[PDB]
Amino acid sequence: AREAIAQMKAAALAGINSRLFGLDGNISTNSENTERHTA
Amino acid sequence: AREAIAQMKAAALAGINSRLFGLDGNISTNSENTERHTA
Repeated sequence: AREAIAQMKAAALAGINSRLFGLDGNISTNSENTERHTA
Repeated sequence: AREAIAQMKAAALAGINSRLFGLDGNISTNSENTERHTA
């Protein structure tokens, strides 16, 4: 049975790419403006 | 789910330009006259 177990564990895991990062929360698509308006 | 949440938050915010200023109240299109009239 020691063989058959390892065959199961290996058969049920393939293609799963770990990729320890998820996604970052910090977005900056465009920097902050910091300018004014007048008439 | 930790991935899917961040995808939502990033998908629902794009193009919004912060622009921390609104508009100024002080207008001066033409300076104050301070002159008189007579006959």
